[PDB]
This record gives sequence, C-alpha cells and structure tokens, in this order.
Amino acid sequence: MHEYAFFLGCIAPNRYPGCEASAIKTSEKVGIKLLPLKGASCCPAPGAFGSIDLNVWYAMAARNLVLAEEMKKDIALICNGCYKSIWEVNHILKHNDELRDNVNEVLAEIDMQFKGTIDVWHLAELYYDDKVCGVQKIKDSVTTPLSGAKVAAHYGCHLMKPKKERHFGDTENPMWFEELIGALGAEPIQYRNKMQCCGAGGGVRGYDIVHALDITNEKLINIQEAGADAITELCPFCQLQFDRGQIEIKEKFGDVYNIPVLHYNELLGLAQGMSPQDLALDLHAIDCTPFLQKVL
Amino acid sequence: AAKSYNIPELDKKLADRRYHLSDTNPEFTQKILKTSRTIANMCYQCGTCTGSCPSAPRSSYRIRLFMRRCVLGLENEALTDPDLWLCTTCYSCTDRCPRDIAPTDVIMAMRNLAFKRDIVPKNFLQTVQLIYNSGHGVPNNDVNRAARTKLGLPADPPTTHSYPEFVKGIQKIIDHYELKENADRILKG
Amino acid sequence: AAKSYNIPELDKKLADRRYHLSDTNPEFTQKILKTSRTIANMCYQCGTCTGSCPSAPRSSYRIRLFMRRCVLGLENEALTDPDLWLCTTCYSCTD
Amino acid sequence: STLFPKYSKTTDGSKVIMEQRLLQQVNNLILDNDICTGCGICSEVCPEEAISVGAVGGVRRGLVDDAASIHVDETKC
Amino acid sequence: DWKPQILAIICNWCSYAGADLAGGARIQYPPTVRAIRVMCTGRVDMLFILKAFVEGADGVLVSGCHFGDCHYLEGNYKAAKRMFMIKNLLRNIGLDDRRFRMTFVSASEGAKWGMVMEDVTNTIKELGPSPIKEFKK
Amino acid sequence: AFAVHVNMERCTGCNNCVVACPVNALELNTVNPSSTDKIYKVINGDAVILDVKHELCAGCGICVDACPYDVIQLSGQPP
Amino acid sequence: PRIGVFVCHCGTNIAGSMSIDDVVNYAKTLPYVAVADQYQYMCSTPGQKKIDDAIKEYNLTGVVVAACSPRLHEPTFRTATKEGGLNPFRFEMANIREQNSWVHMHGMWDEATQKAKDQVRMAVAKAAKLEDLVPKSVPVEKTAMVVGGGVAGMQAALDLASAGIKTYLIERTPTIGGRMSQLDKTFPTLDCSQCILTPKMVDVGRHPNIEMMTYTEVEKVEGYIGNFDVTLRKKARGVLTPTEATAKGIVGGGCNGCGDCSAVCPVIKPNPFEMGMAPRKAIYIYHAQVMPLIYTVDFDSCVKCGLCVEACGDKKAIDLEMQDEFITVKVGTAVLATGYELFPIENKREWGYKQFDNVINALEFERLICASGPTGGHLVRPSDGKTPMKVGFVLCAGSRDNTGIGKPYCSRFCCMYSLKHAHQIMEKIPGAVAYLFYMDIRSFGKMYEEFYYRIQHEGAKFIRGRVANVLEDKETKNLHVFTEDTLLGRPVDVEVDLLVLAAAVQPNEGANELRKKFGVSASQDGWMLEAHPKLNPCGTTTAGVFLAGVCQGPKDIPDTVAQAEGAASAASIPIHMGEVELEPYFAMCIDELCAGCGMCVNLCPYSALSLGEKNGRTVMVVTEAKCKGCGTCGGFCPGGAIKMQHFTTPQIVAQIDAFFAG
Amino acid sequence: VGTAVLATGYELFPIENKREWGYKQFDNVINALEFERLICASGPTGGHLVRPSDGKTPMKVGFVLCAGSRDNTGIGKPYCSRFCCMYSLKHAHQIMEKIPGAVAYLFYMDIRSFGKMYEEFYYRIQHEGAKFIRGRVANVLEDKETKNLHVFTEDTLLGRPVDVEVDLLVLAAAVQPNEGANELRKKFGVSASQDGWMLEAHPKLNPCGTTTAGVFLAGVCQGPKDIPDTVAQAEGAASAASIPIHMGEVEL
Ligand SMILES: Cc1cc2nc3c(=O)[nH]c(=O)nc-3n(C[C@H](O)[C@H](O)[C@H](O)COP(=O)(O)OP(=O)(O)OC[C@H]3O[C@@H](n4cnc5c(N)ncnc54)[C@H](O)[C@@H]3O)c2cc1C
Ligand code: SF4
Ligand code: SF4
Ligand code: SF4
Ligand code: SF4
Ligand code: SF4
Ligand code: SF4
Ligand code: SF4
Ligand code: SF4
Ligand code: SF4
Ligand code: SF4
Ligand code: SF4
Ligand code: SF4
Ligand code: SF4
Ligand code: SF4
Ligand code: FES
Repeated sequence: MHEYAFFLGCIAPNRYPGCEASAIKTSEKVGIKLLPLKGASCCPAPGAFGSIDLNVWYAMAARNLVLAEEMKKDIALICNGCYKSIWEVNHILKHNDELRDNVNEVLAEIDMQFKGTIDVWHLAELYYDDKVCGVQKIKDSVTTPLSGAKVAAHYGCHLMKPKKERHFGDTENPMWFEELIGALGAEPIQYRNKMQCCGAGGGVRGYDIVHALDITNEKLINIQEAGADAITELCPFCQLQFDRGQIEIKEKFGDVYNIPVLHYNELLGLAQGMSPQDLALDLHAIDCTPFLQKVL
Repeated sequence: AAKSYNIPELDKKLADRRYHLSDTNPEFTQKILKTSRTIANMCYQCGTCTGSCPSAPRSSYRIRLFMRRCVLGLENEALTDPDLWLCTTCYSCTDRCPRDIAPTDVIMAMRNLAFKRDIVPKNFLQTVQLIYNSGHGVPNNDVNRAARTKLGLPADPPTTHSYPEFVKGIQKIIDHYELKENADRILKG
Repeated sequence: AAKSYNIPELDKKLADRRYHLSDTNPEFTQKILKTSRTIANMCYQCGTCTGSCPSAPRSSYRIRLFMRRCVLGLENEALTDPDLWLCTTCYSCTD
Repeated sequence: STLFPKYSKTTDGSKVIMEQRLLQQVNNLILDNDICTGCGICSEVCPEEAISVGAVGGVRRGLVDDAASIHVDETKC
Repeated sequence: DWKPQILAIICNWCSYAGADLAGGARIQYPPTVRAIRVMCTGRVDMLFILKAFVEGADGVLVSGCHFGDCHYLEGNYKAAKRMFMIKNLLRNIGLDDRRFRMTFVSASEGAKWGMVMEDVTNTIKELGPSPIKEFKK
Repeated sequence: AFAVHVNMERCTGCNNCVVACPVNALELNTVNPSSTDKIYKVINGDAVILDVKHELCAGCGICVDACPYDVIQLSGQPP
Repeated sequence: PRIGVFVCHCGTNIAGSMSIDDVVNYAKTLPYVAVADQYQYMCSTPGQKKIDDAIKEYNLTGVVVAACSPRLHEPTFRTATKEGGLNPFRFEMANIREQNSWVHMHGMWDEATQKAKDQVRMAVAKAAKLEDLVPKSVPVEKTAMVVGGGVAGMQAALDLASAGIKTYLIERTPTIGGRMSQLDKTFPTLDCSQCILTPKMVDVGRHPNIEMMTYTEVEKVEGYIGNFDVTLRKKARGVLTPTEATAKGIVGGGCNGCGDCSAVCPVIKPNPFEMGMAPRKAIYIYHAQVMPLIYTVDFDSCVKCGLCVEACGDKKAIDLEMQDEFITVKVGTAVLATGYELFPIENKREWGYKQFDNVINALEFERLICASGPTGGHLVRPSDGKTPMKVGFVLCAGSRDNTGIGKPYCSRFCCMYSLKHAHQIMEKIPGAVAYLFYMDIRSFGKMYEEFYYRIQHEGAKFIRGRVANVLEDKETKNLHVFTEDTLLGRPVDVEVDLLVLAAAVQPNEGANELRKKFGVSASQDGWMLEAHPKLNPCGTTTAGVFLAGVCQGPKDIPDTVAQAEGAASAASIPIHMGEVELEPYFAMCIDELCAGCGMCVNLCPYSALSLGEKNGRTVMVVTEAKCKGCGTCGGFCPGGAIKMQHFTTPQIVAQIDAFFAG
Repeated sequence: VGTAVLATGYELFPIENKREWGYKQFDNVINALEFERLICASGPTGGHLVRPSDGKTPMKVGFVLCAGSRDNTGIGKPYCSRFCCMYSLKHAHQIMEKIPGAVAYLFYMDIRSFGKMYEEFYYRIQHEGAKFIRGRVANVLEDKETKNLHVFTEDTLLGRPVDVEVDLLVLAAAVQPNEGANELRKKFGVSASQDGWMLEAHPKLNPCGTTTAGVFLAGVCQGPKDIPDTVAQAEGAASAASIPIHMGEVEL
C-alpha cells in the first residue's frame, strides 16, 4: 500500500466534498493510502494569484511543498490547477538556484526551508502508472459495470501542457484518460476539439464571465453533438466551470444541455459501488439523475 | 496627429498612430525577459500562437500582437490593454511555438507589471483578501460544512480552516511582498 | 463565437472574429477589378501604401488592409467600414 | 515518413481481418475464428514465417477473448 | 613580480582553428597562455607534460577535438587516457593536479576558447607559483 | 508460454486453480514426472503465479474454467 | 644554423597591438638568429623578395616569419622559401596576429609585446632544429567511383567518363534517377521532370567508360588519395542481365524486360518508388522508365513459388537462389552523392499526418499528380477517392523549427515546389483553389520571383501564417486548418479537402554510415561537411573524396548539377596528373632503437604499422603511404624509436625549453 | 583558343532613379558596397563607420532591403538579387559589434536565408538584437539640421505606420549585369535571359554551357549567386570546357 500526502486544495473540500471522499475511499480500495496534509492551504492558484505576483506564488507553493517535506511523503493531487502550482514550483525550485535562495529567505521568516526532496503526482497519473495501481487493477476493483453510458472526457490544460514542461506525452490526441473511463465500463466518446480549454483558467472566470462562458459553450455544443451523457474531468476548476457555467449559460444565453459533470474519482466511486448520497451528487448544479438511471 | 491640442476628445480622435523610436522601453523589455524566464525577443511573428488561442476567435485579444509589443518595448500599450486579462493560460501557444517561446509566460510577466502600476481587475484583489483571511481562495461555508458532516467527513478539511495557526505564516508571506497593502489600497476608491 | 444568441450586445461582444471560406465574395472581387481597372489581386502586402498614406497616422484607416479585404472578397467588411471615406485620393500609394 | 502502406488488423466480430491498404488496391487475409481448430498446418506452411499459434485450448473453449487461435504478422505476410 | 607561466599544446584541426576563430572574431582574453601547435593531441607524449612541469610551468593545458571529431579518427582517445594518467601521477607526486587540464574545443568554438583561456588563467592565479621552482634549489 | 493474471482483490484462496492446473498436476500425478515446476501456489490467501517469465502455461483454460468467482484472465496475445 | 626572422605588420593589424621594433630587436639578440627584419605585408611580392634577398645575402639555413596563422599562409611562405635555395620545410611561423594582436588589442601593450617575444623565441627554437623533408608522391589509379545514381551522381559520372576516366556508378536501388525521377513537373520551367531526365539516363546506361552497378552497396573502404580499396556488396538481384547470362552459359539471353514474371507473380507489396501508394509484385521494376530494365526480385517477400521462372521460360533470367556477391575495386578518387529523404512529419502531431486520411506530404502529392502514378494522374482524396476542390499547402512543415522536433534550417526548395503544386492543381482541376499557409515565401533563384508572380496571378491564395493545428471533420473527412492571417490580423479556419505538408528534408538513410566509411565529417545541420564553406564547397578534408548534390545540403536540380560537375572536375584534377604529393609528416621508425615490442601496432587507426624482419631483429615497419602524420604512435613509443618528420620530440622539447628560457 | 569561359560578374543597379529614397540627394544615404568599403579596415576610414555628412559615428542604422528589387513598376528589377537579405544581416551584425550601443533596423519584406547555415545566421542576428520591421520603405525624408533620415513605412505585423529616425541609411540595391557585358556576350554569340543575364543551354540540366558550342558561363554573369554557388558554377564550367580539350576531337 503506497502512501501519499493528499493535498486537497480549495474547491474539492469546500464545494464538491464527494470528490475528496470518493478519492480517499477508492484510492484505499486500490493499493494507495492518501494521508491528510497538515495545515495545507490554497495552492496559490496559478491564474488568479500568479497573474498578480509570481514571487508570492513561489513562496506559497513552496510552503505547501515543505509541509509534505517535513511529513517525508510524496504529494498526491486531484486538481490540474493545483498540479500546475505545486508540481511546477517544485520542478522550478529544484533547478533554479537564485529562486531557491529567494524563496528560502522569504520562508526563513516563518522558520521553514525548502530543500526539494519529494515528488508530486496527480491521482489519475498514479491510477495509470503500472508500478502503482494500473488500468488492470482499476478494472479489477470495479464492481458495478456502468455499461451503456456515453462519457466525454475533458483533460484540462494544466496537467498535460506545455509538453516541453511535462512528461505525459502527446497533447494533440491523448487516450490515456479515455482508457481509465473505459476501465470503468463506460464507453468514452470523441467530440470535436476535445483538447480545448474550458475557459475558466487564468482568472478569466472572474474577469470576464461572458467570455469564459462562450469558451465553455463551444465545448458543451461539441459534447452534446457527440452524444455524451456525462463529462468526466480531472480538475475542480473545470468541474466548477462546466457545472455552474451550465446554469449561467442557461440564464445569460438560452442554451439548455443538462449534462452531468463528474470528477473521475466520483465515477470511480460509482463504479466501485459507493452510493450517490455518499458521493454528494446533490451538491452539483446539474442533476445527475438521468445518468444514474442509465448506469444503475 | 499634428501636435497636442488639449481638447480631450480631439486628442483621442487624432492620437498619433505612428510608431517612433521614442516609444521603445528597453527596460520594459528586460524586465519582461527576466520575469518570464523565456526568450521572448526571438519571436518572428509566425502567428501560430494566435492561431491556437481559444480567446482570439471571440475578442480582440492577439497574443502575437502582445509579443510584438514586448519585442518593441511598447510599455503603456501592452500594460493598459484591457485584453491582457483574457488569457486563460491554457498554454497552447507555448505548446506550439516554433521558437520555444512561452507567450503565456510573457503574459504573466506583463500582468505582474500591470499590477505594480495598479491596473488589475477586482476579482484578483478579492481573492487576495480571501487568501489573506483564511488561506483559501474558495473558502468553506455553513452549507458545505453540513454537507461534509452528512457525508461523514469532519465539518472542516484538514487545511488552515482547521489549523488556523498556519494562517499567520501565510499572512507574513503575503505581507513581505506587500500584496495585501496594495490590494486594499487599490480596492479603496 | 459559439453561435448566434440573439442578444444584440452579446452578439456584438462575441462576434466571430475568425475568417472562414464562406466569407469570400469572388463576385465582389471581380466587380472591384472591373470598376477599378487595376490589378488589385496582385498585392503582396508590402505596406508601402500605408507607409505613404497621409490619413493613416491620425486614424484607423489602412489602405493595405482594404487591399487585403479586396483580395479575400470581404464584402460587408470593406463596404461598411467608416474609414472608407478618409482617403483624400492623393495617389501617393499609387505613386 | 510515408503512410499509404496502411497495415491494419481488426477483429470484426468473429472474423479477424488482416489488411494492407493502398489507394485503390487492398489485401484481406481473413481468418474465421469459429472454424479454426488450432492446428499449425498454417504456421508450418507459411513461406514467409508470419503465422504463429496462440492459446489453442482457451480460444477453442471460449475462455479467451482478446486473441484468436493464430496470430498473423500482417506486416510480414 | 610573479606572472603565471601557462603552456598550451593545441591540435591543429580543432583547437588551433578555434583559437584562430576567436582571434578573428576579436574575443579578448588575458595574455598568459602560449601555445605549441601539434597536429593531433595523440602526438602529445606524457614526457612533454612532465618536462613542462619540471621546467616550471605553473599550469599546462592540452586542447583537442571533441570525442568522435578527431581529424585522425581516434587520436584524442589516446590523449585522453594519457592525460587521465598524468592527472593521477601529479596528485601522487604531491603537485596540485588542477595545474593541468585537457579541454575539448571544436573548430567553431572561439567563444569557448576565450572562456577556457580566462578560466585557466584564473585557476592558476588562485593556485599560485609552482613548488618545483623552489624545491630544486 | 502465455500469460495469466490473477485479480488479487477478489481471490478467496479457494486453491481450485492450483489443484486443477494440468502443469501443477505433472509432478505427483504422472508416471516418471517430466517437469516439476508449478504455475500457482496460494500464499497468504491469494493465488500467486510463480511462472513469472511465462514459460510453462499452455492456454488450457482449465484454471479459468475452474475458479468459482471468475478472477483469472487468460491472455492469448504476446505479453 | 642561421635563421632569419621577418616580422609582418599586416598593415597596422599587428603594429597597433605590439611594439614591432622591440620584437625585432629581441629577435636580433636571440641565439642562432642571423638577420631580423620587418615589413608591412610579408605575404606580398616585395615581402617574398625580401625573404629571398635575405636568404641569398646572409646564407640562411631557415626562415621564421612572425605573422598570421600557419593555416592561412604556410603554402605562400614555403614556396617563398623554396624560391631562394632552401627546402620548403626549413620554414616555421610564429602566429602573432590571430593569437596575439586581435585578442590583446585593448589596454595591454607591453603584455602583448612579451607574448610576441615568447612566440618568436619558440618559433626560432623549433626552426633551428627543423631539417629537410621532401613530399611523397604517390601514383593515382585512373578510375573513379560515384556513390549515388541520382541527378548529381549521374552528372558526375557522365562528366568523368566524358573526360575519359573510367567510372563506377554505385546505386543501392535497382535503378538510377533518384528523386527527380519521382518528380512530375519541374519548377520554374514546368518541364516534364521524367521526360527531361530520360536522355541522360540513356547516356549513362550506354557510356563505355561508366560501370553502372545498380542495387549494390559499399561495405568497406581502405586506402588514401592514391588507391582506395573499396569493397562492394552486389546484392542478390535474382535476375540476370543478358551479359551475365551469356557469361554463365545461357545463350538465349537474360532479362529483356517483357514483364511476364510480374504478370504471374502472386505476391503484392507496396512500391517504394510510388511512396507506397501503388502495388508491385515480388519481382518488379519501380517504373516503366527505369534505366537497367532488369526486374529485381524482392527476396524478403518472395515465396519461391517458381511461377516467375516458368513465365521467363527459355530466357532463364531468374535465379531464385542467388546470394550477395562481394567485389573489391581499386579507385583513385570518390564522389559522394547520397541525396536526401523527407523528415518524418508524423512526429508533429498537431498536423495529423498519419492520423487523418487526407493529409499527405509533398512527394506523395507529386506521385499522385504524375500521370504515371497510382492514379491516372488524377488527384483524388485518399479517404474516398473523390476529387478535391480546395487544397491547402502547409509550408515550413518541420523547418526553421527550434523546438527539437523539426529541423532548424530551411529546406531551400519547399516554397518553390509548393508553388508548382498549387499551379498544377489549379490547372488540372477546374475551379479548384489552392491555399498556401506560408511564413516567408523564398523564391530567390533565376525566374523564381516571376514564377511566384505567375502563381499569384493564376489565383493561389497566400495566407501569411504558420499553421497552428489541423482538425478532421468526423463525417466529410475534411480538414480544418487553424492559424492566424498575420497580415489580415485575424484568426482563420480554412476547410480544405486535401492538406499537403511541405516537409523538411534530411540526409538519406545510411548516409552517416557511408560518410563514416569514407572518413567525411558532418555539419552542424547534419549534412556532409565541405573543405572550406566558401571557396571549396565540393571537396572534403579527407583527400580524394568529393561531395555532390543534396547530400551536402538541400538544393534545386540546377545547383545540384553545378555542384556535381564541380566535384567531377575536382576528382579529375589528380587523375589527369597521375601524381599527387602527400604531406611529409609521416612516422619513421629508427630501427636500431626499436625493440620489437609491437605495442605501437594497435595505436594506428590506419594500420600503417606492422612488425617485420630487418637484419634478424624484429622491428616495426611504417607503410609511409598509409601513415597520415597524426603522431599517436610516436607519442606512445617509450624508447623514442618513432620519429615524426616535422614535429620531432627534439623540436617540440626545444620549443618548451625556449618558452621557459628567460 | 579551343573553348571560352565567360565570368563577367555584376554591378549595382542605379538606385538614384528611385527618388523616394534620397540616394544621391541626401548625404547619409549610401548603398551596400559603399557600406562594405566604409566598414572594411582597409577602406577610406580606419574601418570606422562614420556619417558622410559630418564624420560623426552613427548610433542608429537602417537597412532598406529589396531596394529596387521584386519591382514591377519598370524602374527597378522584377527579380530577387539572392544575396541582399544575407549581406544586410552581415552588415547589421557588423555595426552592432563595432559600434557599442548602436541599433540596426532592417525594413524587410521576406527575409530570404535559404542556404547552408543561413537560417542559423538569421537567428543569431536577431539574438544579438537587430530589429526586424516587416515593411517596404515608402519614402525617406532628411532632417534639415541634424541630417538625420526619417524612414516612413508601415510595420505590417504591428499594423501601424512607423517613422524611424536613423543616422545612416543603407540601401540593399539590386544587381544587374556588368557594364559592357552585353557587348561581350554578343561578341561571343551568347543570348540573354528574360532577366537580362546570360542564357544557359538548358535551365535545369545544363546551367553552365550555352547554345553556342565551346562557350561556357560561370558566376554572377549567369544570374546572382553567393560565393559558394559561384565557385561551384565556375568549376562546373571548367569541367565542361575541359571535356573537348582532353579528347582533342569534337564532332560537328
Ligand atoms: C517534393 C519535391 C519536389 C521537388 N521539385 C523540384 C522541382 O520542381 N525542381 C527542382 O529543381 N528540384 C526539385 N526538388 C529538389 C530535387 O529533388 C533535388 O534538387 C534533387 O533530386 C537532388 O538530387 P540528388 O542526386 O542530389 O539526390 P537524390 O535524387 O536523392 O539522389 C540520391 C541517389 O543516391 C542513392 N543513394 C543514397 N544513399 C546511397 C548509398 N549509401 N549508396 C548508394 N546509393 C545511395 C539514392 O537511392 C538516390 O538514387 C524537389 C524536391 C522534392 C522533395
Ligand atoms: S508562435 Fe512563437 S514565433 Fe510564432 S508569433 Fe507566437 S511567439 Fe512568435
Ligand atoms: S495561454 Fe493564453 S495566449 Fe496562449 S493560447 Fe492559451 S489563452 Fe491564448
Ligand atoms: S497595394 Fe500596398 S501593400 Fe499591396 S503591393 Fe502595393 S504598396 Fe504593397
Ligand atoms: S490615395 Fe492618398 S489618402 Fe488615399 S490611400 Fe492612397 S496614400 Fe492614402
Ligand atoms: S490453425 Fe491455420 S491451418 Fe489450422 S485450421 Fe486454423 S487457419 Fe487452418
Ligand atoms: S492455462 Fe492451463 S497450463 Fe496455463 S496456468 Fe491455466 S491451467 Fe495451467
Ligand atoms: S481459483 Fe480463483 S479464487 Fe481460487 S485461488 Fe485461484 S484465483 Fe483465487
Ligand atoms: S602575412 Fe599575414 S599578417 Fe602579414 S600582411 Fe599577410 S595576412 Fe597580414
Ligand atoms: S520474364 Fe524473365 S526476361 Fe521477362 S522481365 Fe521477367 S525476368 Fe526479365
Ligand atoms: S518465385 Fe513466386 S513469389 Fe517469387 S517472384 Fe517468382 S512468382 Fe513471385
Ligand atoms: S524553402 Fe520555404 S517552405 Fe521550405 S523551409 Fe524554407 S521557407 Fe519553409
Ligand atoms: S617502435 Fe616502439 S612501440 Fe613500436 S615496436 Fe618498436 S619499441 Fe615497440
Ligand atoms: S602517425 Fe603513427 S598512428 Fe598516426 S597514422 Fe601515422 S603510423 Fe599511424
Ligand atoms: S535577396 Fe532579400 S533583399 Fe535582396 S531582393 Fe531578394 S528578398 Fe530583397
Ligand atoms: S585532430 Fe585535434 S585532437 Fe586529433
């Protein structure tokens, strides 16, 4: 049973707690142990806080990293934006000496040092790796087939891009996340421009809601045209956009889709037999009941 | 464009549209290069970045134009552009640039300079306030505490919502860079 | 730019800025060539015309942009532009 | 590189169809997995040594799904 | 009163070409190193280096082609093995082995030749006068 | 020489994959046993395949047909 | 010994960095120096006259010139030393310009003067110990080899043969012609590419002075400028030419190219000439215009069914049991003309080359548009066989790219061939429109700009924007090309029926292996390197090897042919003379110091050293022709039994001693 | 003689005819061979680039590329001169390295760095910091007092007109056949191309020989080229001229 510190950023615990609950339960069912991070905070959200000040972005991400450093554990994440912040600041401060120095003399005011000893993983990346739980182990753990459901994957942008800074391979047409959805028994479908941004990154969600919603609506149109019955995602930002933004699209525009948006951990819980009440699917703006009728 | 008339609407209408060598700020370019950590001066304006941007088809935002402004040193043209905050940082431009430039990193550096000159949307400042107060950009509320309890999780996550002693360290980090002292001042107006 | 919303201010704000091949009017181009009696389809966008225009330094008028619109057939982009009447016909561009 | 020698190996139902595309000319070695019997008189005979024999007992009993009785390297055939 | 005496033995086909290119490009560096110019660095015998160090070279530099880029297919592998062994001998006779180094400079690296010149001069200046000159007496 | 994979999560230790394998049954149940190596042995309650390098299996399907709660997947394609 | 020291000013390039007067006075006070003197331009005729007058007057044994680099002016001053009654090799330079002045210009003058005095002292010390050498002259075999049967190889072979030298033309493939045989029409003249080539192929096939060896490779090369012992692998073609059949005893003949064999062969495989678009049997020719019309057998795919031999009948041209024969050929010079291949553009995933059906590259487009190709010359969509009406051309596909996937250089001809293809589609399909997504149209050659003007006049659309990514419509299989029109200033989404990628070119497969066999180095770009990038673009640093064609860097057919004839001329220079002088830097074994240990023998890359019998003692023997003067053996030998002729240990040690003299 | 090789070279097109760039009328406007002599260390200056108007060192230098080239108006040449983009890059590098703090502005319309290592040279020049403005120069005005040159064009990529004031303007003028070259090629019986250069036997497969037997072309006289291409062409012509001499017979 591999053990990881569970970073747990802002949106999953405070808006979609079923995501974190299913994360812990399903990760324990497969051979992974997710340990609470002691006093972790907002990973300085890369858009809304990196746009303001890169130095304080570095300092806060480094503080989050040195918490798990003192814990002597590897970070595990469930958010693409949190992955950007944590993993990328870890990678930058493992190689840039003057930035290490600057962050360290900022952190020395709170009796705290960064040395760069741990690694950062996304939970879906762990589920895909073969040393850690693999696709076959996921298939083994699945107990409810979830058959006869068309499911559209949204990769997001901060997990895989830029490919010159990550290690997940092709960004033009990846299929790895489609294999994790196929392990659950749901057939993943392909839609036009599947690698498009959801529109919520960089603080655009806050600065220009209509612009962000138009970017989201382009995706929703493509997904409905494909014929999806739900949208899996690996990011609480993207889930919030696809969930709230459907309501804001219904009100600001006149478009109705009613497409449930679920984190992959929530689908994994549904596959492994967790209850909808135990997943808190009532906390989503868009009702999941048609999808539950199909897969149950 | 003959000269300054001091009639504001006519100055706006007949603003000199012609680039002069007095318009270049090499200091601005050097600050951008340092902060962005990218080779931005090596752009040759192929248009791949704009061709990949998801914000371009629905707005006047042109990342290639911002790269050109960076190269030419057009400070007060880049920083005051309201389409500096339409980048979602999706990194498609960086993914595809043939010169290994990070235009989105150039955008991030430009946004930092805009904040230092006090141009910044209010959501950013409100997020600064929230993170200062609780350490969380999206904090917990009563209804989510009730939902977590009904799930079976503790009413608060293991974060600084349940360990408020780390909030003081976060606040010292923010105060060292004076982020709160600038955000509140800008919000006051 | 996702589609037509029929809310006029949002349509104005999210107008599709992206050129499609449905936007080209070859009939418009042929009418322009006939009436102007010039080889307009042979422009290669050097910028000399705009560099010589006396209206360009004080307005948004770009004769090279108008030439590009003519070449691509962008009727309803060229004709409705209010900077179509800022040409003094000084003939420096032609010179 | 060059694309048009498109080598494909599709399991269309119960027939494993091994194909070589060109613009207008194709080549389809089609194995009917309901009639194969697991003998190797197709692997012994292959002049070009492409056909190999797989899980004969499992496939002939129905307990194997992701394979046929025989595997043909359609790039070598 | 003391100026370092550094001696370089540079091959004709990459290190001499690189030094010439640096000169042509007008890359400045201090005038402390004097070169010998053999055809390949395979020509460099160990006794050349040891003779230099016993006559009183404060430093010795041997510059040649990159591995795989020798004009004579493999003559700098022999030189590299010889200089590794020379580094070992100087360490065990108690002379400071950083008085000697072997750099691989291509024909197009005039800038790198200038940087090598600067770094060799700096290192020998830190090290100081060689001890042989007073140990002889 | 195929590859067998045992889903440890639902293996009950029933040992009917060990008893039914005809390569395991070679040692004690053959006249003049030829090879005495064994694919499965139930260690700590789950079936462990000692045949790591996939040299002894013959894709018989006696072990897949034997496990009461299907848990053994047989791969007929090269690993 | 009596040495003269002549210090050049180089016209203030040296006098503006040091004190030439002080250097000259120091040279006068140096030991062994008879005369020291200075001049403004020692490389000029008064400078050589000054050297010669000094030699005659002062009875000089050797000459030291404190001037520019030896790599720049050894031949000049060696010839000046010869003219004057000395050996050329009693001369030594002191580089005080490119290693003293130009690097110690600023704010340091007496330091540069001291460095110059030191360099002059070391040069004088070496020259006081130099002695007479005479360059070795070696005979040159009167044959030549040309590796590569493309336009550059064929032109070089024809040029050498018509100059009268017997020539070998080695081609790995069963036919000569190269890429130009695959081209359909040629920019900017729009001549039928295959048609213009057909005469020259016939000339090569008929020339009595050319030994055309198709379907053959170069296993190994040893030797030097004089004699290259080149071993060739004659791959098993499987079919006999009439000459070989008569030699083997079949009077009726060999292969006449009737085609019955391929009419009956049951195996069907892709044709590499048609870039895989077209079928060909196991016994085959690439196209109907191959020069040796001899019908290779593809033994990797033949099933030995024996139908081909029954079809061939009494001609008996097919030998299904043929094996790789090896031949050793002695040649005087060699010309390398290996050409190029298309860079693998499937690595650029944003342009769905392998993943979308209707995305092709420019050689596949050229085969599809040729009238002899898989189609009847009709461009049709690969996805469904329908005629396209909009075609996009992605220029710079994988080129001028610094991301590490593509090539950082321009491929030179891809702008021109894309213009040609746009013209061809607009003239062959009525109403079809060509869109070129370009980033610097490069029409630089003769009539190229006029070709560009004519294409724009016929109505190709030029969109200045590098393509960002390509999406495939799921149903119509149409391709959505996304970029920005940089001049218009807006993003675009052009939907085309067919997308053509103008991919970069790279050195052919196996070219690095062949150039390592011949001893040629590579460029920064990865192409074969030339002797001097400006004034010697054909010869290489290894003597007797010359470059021709795209193998040295991408070029159009005109530039390739000019380069090929230049290489043929350079390869003919030593063959016509018949003599060639080697540089007397050889190793010479001193036998009554050699102990016969044999340890030096393995230190020679060229195998110039061996153990032999002289006066009963086993000593080492140098093949002075094979030696190249590196000095590895002579730097090894512990007993000092190997002497390097112009860089002897006493000379080098005298230089070291003079450096430490104070 | 048995054979003849023609290698007459080229001259710079008379750019004073393009009046909008005040070549002869403004002191500080020069062309690229005058710039090459001014920058050479053996030239009239001590290798120091100085302004012709007053002898002061320039700090901003403009390079007008395509000056009289790819021009269909009847004044300039309708062809590309091949090497003018490359030599302008060289001159920009030379000024930026010889005068500390000087800036080079290249007003360009298709940078053409096609040869071996040319694209890398272009990359290196941009890295050292030459400004590349994609716009053909419209006209040049001279400041009456400082003698500085106001260059007017549009930055086509930026989308705005520009007015760059430089101390020295260099015109990358087109090249044309040398003086008397037409007389010499009529003496030898060689024809001319559409472009005005000497014509070759077959434009693809015989770029050296002419239609008149025994006469061969070499160098820029057949069309503009860099020194590498010129030398390859020259050796090709020498080989073609040697073919009949070595045989000693030739069949009419
Ligand atoms: C799509 C396309 C269109 C083009 N169109 C034009 C055009 O219209 N006009 C124009 O002027 N140019 C055109 N070009 C460029 C033109 O093809 C080249 O200039 C020309 O083919 C160079 O010929 P080459 O002999 O040097 O090389 P190649 O033609 O490639 O010939 C090399 C030959 O050497 C052989 N070979 C390789 N390695 C070995 C080895 N180890 N041993 C033996 N033999 C070997 C190869 O099999 C081949 O036969 C085009 C290029 C492309 C890709
Ligand atoms: S993709 Fe890169 S090179 Fe092209 S315009 Fe954008 S930043 Fe410049
Ligand atoms: S990172 Fe910003 S500029 Fe780049 S493609 Fe995404 S939205 Fe456009
Ligand atoms: S119309 Fe304007 S942009 Fe087009 S070629 Fe003429 S001057 Fe240049
Ligand atoms: S005629 Fe004069 S005003 Fe009109 S576009 Fe031409 S230059 Fe400008
Ligand atoms: S194994 Fe081969 S020979 Fe046997 S039945 Fe199947 S296809 Fe026929
Ligand atoms: S398939 Fe047969 S041989 Fe292989 S492990 Fe199962 S029972 Fe044993
Ligand atoms: S038969 Fe099945 S359940 Fe029993 S031990 Fe074997 S794998 Fe486990
Ligand atoms: S010999 Fe060398 S230093 Fe002397 S004048 Fe000639 S080039 Fe200059
Ligand atoms: S049948 Fe014989 S002669 Fe005819 S083409 Fe074939 S091999 Fe040649
Ligand atoms: S032996 Fe058979 S397979 Fe081979 S070439 Fe002849 S007919 Fe074709
Ligand atoms: S020749 Fe043209 S298309 Fe080819 S790499 Fe160079 S610029 Fe691009
Ligand atoms: S020359 Fe030296 S190394 Fe060679 S055999 Fe003689 S003693 Fe040995
Ligand atoms: S110097 Fe010695 S090792 Fe080098 S080639 Fe000559 S004989 Fe061989
Ligand atoms: S080489 Fe460059 S500057 Fe010269 S004419 Fe051609 S494009 Fe213009
Ligand atoms: S040629 Fe320089 S190390 Fe051998």
